[PDB]
Amino acid sequence: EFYNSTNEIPEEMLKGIDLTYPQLTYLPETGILYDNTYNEKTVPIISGGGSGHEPAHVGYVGSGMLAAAVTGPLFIPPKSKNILKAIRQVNSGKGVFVIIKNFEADLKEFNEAIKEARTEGIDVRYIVSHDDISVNAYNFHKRHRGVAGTILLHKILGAFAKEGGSIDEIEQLALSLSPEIYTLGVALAPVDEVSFGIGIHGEPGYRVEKFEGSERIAIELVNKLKAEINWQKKANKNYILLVNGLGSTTLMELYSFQYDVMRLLELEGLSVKFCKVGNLMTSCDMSGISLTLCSVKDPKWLDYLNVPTGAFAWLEHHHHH
Amino acid sequence: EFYNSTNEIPEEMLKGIDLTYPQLTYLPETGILYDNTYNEKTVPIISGGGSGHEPAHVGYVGSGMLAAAVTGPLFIPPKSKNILKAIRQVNSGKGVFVIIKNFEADLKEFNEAIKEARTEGIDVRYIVSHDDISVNAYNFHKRHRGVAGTILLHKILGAFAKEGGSIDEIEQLALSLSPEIYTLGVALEVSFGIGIHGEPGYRVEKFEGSERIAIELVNKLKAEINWQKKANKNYILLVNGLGSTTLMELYSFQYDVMRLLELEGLSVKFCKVGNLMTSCDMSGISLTLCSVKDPKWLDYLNVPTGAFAWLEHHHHH
Repeated sequence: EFYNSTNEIPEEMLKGIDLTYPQLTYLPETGILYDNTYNEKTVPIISGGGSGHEPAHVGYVGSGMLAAAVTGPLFIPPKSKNILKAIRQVNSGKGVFVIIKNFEADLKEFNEAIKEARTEGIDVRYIVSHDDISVNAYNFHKRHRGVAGTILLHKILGAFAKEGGSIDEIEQLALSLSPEIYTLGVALAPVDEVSFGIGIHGEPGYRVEKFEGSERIAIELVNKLKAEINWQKKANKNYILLVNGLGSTTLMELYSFQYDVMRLLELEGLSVKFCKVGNLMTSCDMSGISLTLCSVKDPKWLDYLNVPTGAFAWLEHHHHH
Repeated sequence: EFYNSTNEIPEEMLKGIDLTYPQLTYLPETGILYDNTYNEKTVPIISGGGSGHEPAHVGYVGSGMLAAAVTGPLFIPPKSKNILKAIRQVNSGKGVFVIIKNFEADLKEFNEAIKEARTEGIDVRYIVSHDDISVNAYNFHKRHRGVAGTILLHKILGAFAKEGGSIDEIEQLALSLSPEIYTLGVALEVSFGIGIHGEPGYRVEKFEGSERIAIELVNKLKAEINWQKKANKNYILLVNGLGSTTLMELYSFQYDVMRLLELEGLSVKFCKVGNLMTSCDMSGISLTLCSVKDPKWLDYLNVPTGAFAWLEHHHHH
């Protein structure tokens, strides 16, 4: 690799992002990247986590999405001191809402910062992203990590905030949305072998087999998602889909896979009302894909997904169409 | 790899892109992807080439950029019949402009279709992209392939077309822009000047950090551009990942490159970073520099498009 950020904030990367986008500024030595056009008129949403997953979360900072993201070393969450610094900065007395991915280390650092901010008079509220339905190789309980479906919280909560939602209303929206999101991934590795339900850090999949084409990979992931969501039994047939490359899978492979998945989900009697395809949350250079499904439980969520943002990894909107 | 499109149009990929994007339509079995929003009031620009370089050129189809792109099998240009299909469809008697990357096979196929269209009364004109300053590792003659800076042609000509540029004026602009564009890449041992299809670099050396890599690429770019001799110090920069290089590495590299360019006395006035034109899953980066020869070029770069790989614009700022 060209750079390695084991044990250090990726300072060069964050400075490069600042240099590229007029609307983003980075605070050196802190890992904090912020939307410099944010005017404090609406409730801010922030997030953060380890490097190694870009564009999560640096590519989701911008108008209509996150006001700031705090990035730590490779696969290590930011320190509570830098999280607290970011909370105080975006705060203006209207509350601050935090999205935290469900990892032990991330929980500890965010908890510590949020507790401290609240003692200072800041009304910080939070939701924990837990969409990963892969399972722990030891006892077969779901891992419940926060993975690529986290970005749907960034997008929907950011858009409702931008339209004027109060801190109380954003929390209630978060509590409704978060349970609806389900994500499952697969990786390839040479011996070629296919690991279904690979963890976001390479943890073992629930089943490994010889590669014999991607149609059967799509069938398996769809069948495993069906076992959790049970869409066969649910009246609302409308879904949001993400097809996410985990780092080294090509656009050709991602859109080919999207095609196979869409054909299967059509046969399941579902209507995919929104989809987004690309490297949305990676794991270094892993060769794999994850699929995220989320019920369109409120039709308004489609409006919130389609609205334009200033964040570099979500610049598209329905005025394109 | 989950799919392999050796020898065939990447039909599922194209169908998938179609399902994703309302403003894009794919024509089954042709490799033709088009902007279904295009209204024929302006001169259409089109391109194409083999699969394996995505988003070049499917990601650059949309309002303000290409009205269509024609994609062939892995590393094989589309057949002339499909190119000519595309030309006929975008045509409305206002001319049609084609951007062709400088590879022997692409030139044969596009030439066949262009001359055929011309004898059917279509005023088709073209420019050849040749920004690659890498060298054949024996003999060191420049290769002059069309590589990532091609997308500067798409964006500038597209935006000028969209603005109402005549076919005459677009060709003149294309002839002005094309010679300003210079691009060199590196793969990961480090191989400097790796070919776009994996051909050997001019020098292989041990990895000793990316600062020395930025220095070597900027030095080779300088040898061609000679920016120290020219009073206009304004440039456009692309930092392009060649397939499996991560965003962390690409923006880190941009940073190191911008540190050096500023010490050279240059003002980088527009920058774009990402997987802009790839080579399968190759681990590597290319840098493109282009003189802001005419200040209006920046307007053309900053204007909004509907193409999926180029959605940034100046209202974000």
